[PDB]
Amino acid sequence: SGFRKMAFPSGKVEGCMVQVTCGTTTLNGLWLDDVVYCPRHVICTSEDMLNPNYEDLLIRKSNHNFLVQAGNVQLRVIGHSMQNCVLKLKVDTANPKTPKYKFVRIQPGQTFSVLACYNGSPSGVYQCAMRPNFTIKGSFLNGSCGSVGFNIDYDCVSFCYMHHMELPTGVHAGTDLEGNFYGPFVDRQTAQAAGTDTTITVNVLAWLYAAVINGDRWFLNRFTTTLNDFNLVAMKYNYEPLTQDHVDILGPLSAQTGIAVLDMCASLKELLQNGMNGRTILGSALLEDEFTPFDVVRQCSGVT
Amino acid sequence: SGFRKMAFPSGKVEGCMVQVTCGTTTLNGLWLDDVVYCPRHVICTSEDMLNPNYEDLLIRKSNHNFLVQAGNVQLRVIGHSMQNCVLKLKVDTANPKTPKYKFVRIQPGQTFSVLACYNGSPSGVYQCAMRPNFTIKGSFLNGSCGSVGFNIDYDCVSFCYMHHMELPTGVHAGTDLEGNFYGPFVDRQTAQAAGTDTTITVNVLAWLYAAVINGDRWFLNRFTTTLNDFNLVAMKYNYEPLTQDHVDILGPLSAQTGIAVLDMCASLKELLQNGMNGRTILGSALLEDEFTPFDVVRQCSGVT
Ligand SMILES: NC(=O)[C@H]1CCC[C@H]1c1ccsc1
Ligand SMILES: NC(=O)[C@H]1CCC[C@H]1c1ccsc1
Repeated sequence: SGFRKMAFPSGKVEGCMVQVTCGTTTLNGLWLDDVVYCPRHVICTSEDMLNPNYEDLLIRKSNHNFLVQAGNVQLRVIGHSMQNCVLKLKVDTANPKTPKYKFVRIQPGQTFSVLACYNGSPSGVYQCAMRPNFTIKGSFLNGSCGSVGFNIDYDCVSFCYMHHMELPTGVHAGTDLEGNFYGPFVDRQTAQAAGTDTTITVNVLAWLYAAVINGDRWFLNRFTTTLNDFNLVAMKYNYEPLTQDHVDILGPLSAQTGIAVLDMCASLKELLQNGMNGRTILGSALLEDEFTPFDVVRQCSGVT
Repeated sequence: SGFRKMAFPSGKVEGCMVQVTCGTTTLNGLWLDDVVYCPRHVICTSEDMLNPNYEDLLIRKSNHNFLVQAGNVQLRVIGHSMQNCVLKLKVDTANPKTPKYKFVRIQPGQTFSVLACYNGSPSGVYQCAMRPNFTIKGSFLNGSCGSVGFNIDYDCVSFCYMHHMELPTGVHAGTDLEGNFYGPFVDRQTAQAAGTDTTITVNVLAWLYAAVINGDRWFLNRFTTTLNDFNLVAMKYNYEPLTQDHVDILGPLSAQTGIAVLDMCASLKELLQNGMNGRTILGSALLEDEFTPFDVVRQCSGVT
């Protein structure tokens, strides 16, 4: 029992973190097989960052300009290429700690673990969600760029995020491991406002199922609703619209608890309309939206 | 920027987790050097757990009754002893993945990382605090016993917690790695009520400093208070009394922010007396007490 914001064990990703230095800029890279993946802004001075021409900046860079250190042993760079917003540095040695891995572009609402890193060294691990405005609410200081988000399925690490940038509003923007930004963000020091940070309704509902399973039931009411009626309420409160897809995904939590998805929607409707009246749910005084239905099943069943 | 409930990288502890089986009971052990540490209730049937005589149960057990598996390779047990509430199983092989490590008994209010495990396999990692009533608010299913709490100082893992028991109130009790329970808890299936779960005042104040550093300042007021005056308010709200020791520990956050500890105490006093009036601090609608002053400094400075 008990419900915790839980990250994946970070060991498999720890073994892939390296330091990448180009001139005076140091940040983190990800070493998988004989390739080190890092943000392309490694080649920039913070002066460059106001309006960088990455193609032009990269012409000036040779393999020997990319200093790659794994612990206290230097990797030899035999090749470099820009793919979108990442650099791929070919090294002469395959990372012996390379786990089974995939590159995946996640959808907004999807959760993952961040191994925050500085100078290629892990500092800590936390669970995130891709916000519907394609930002993440992270914890990243100068030097954290190239820190990666990931999921683990048994022994396979699915990398989904590489950290690139803090918006002037202190939220975080980054790419997949093909170097494509989530959302409309560019690797430039410029006016970039995030859109509306909507609540991930299916995640809140999953979290309400998790609460019921853990004995926090005070918020269960006598009411039901319809997808259309719920969705009017959700519009009002900047909640993501709930689809039949979301209802189907919540099926196993529905079955386990014996609470129909639409009944739980009516509980959420009352919580939105009435607030928690100074009460808590799984030790939160607001509605948590960074557990997926899959996250609730996994934590509540104990998958390793 | 941004502030996250952050766990230590779990890699170093992942390499120590093994499965221990005695008859029909399986749980987790911790393999350091040539010793596997596990909860002594590994020798119990859930029938035994109502009133176990561990000394008597252990007479019936030989080294070959303790099945210890690290991945898919069996460890040979050459010795067993009971120390307090843990078993120490001497194996013929030193864990090659043994990190630098210490056993430490933490004080209530101290934070640590839990690597939740099932059948010796890591499922996830989260940050905890030892509550002032010597319970932890964990996430532990059947099979999670022997999962361990730890801190890391650069390369040294300080193990502080081994998981033993869920109270009927769904909070968690356990031992240090010498097998001494935190608080008055015993490894028996019996009436055990936790005392008052007081709020860790010095941690809440550290978290308010973290909020100020991250731009969440709405709660800073024009008032100050005294230790004695604050402590009357803290008594009323089941907050731990604030000592000069706590004030000294908060010194560096005080210096960084230029907000005197007693001024911040007056901000906390108003928040206790007035509540947050539907507002949030670092994305929380209540006062977070599971960051230590050390945690705030580390996260806010980026220690690896
Ligand atoms: N907004 C930021 O993170 C800037 C401060 C440090 C990195 C730099 C940047 C800008 C666009 S990509 C990286
Ligand atoms: N309260 C509990 O956790 C019981 C259920 C499973 C383990 C068993 C126990 C009791 C005292 S120590 C371990």
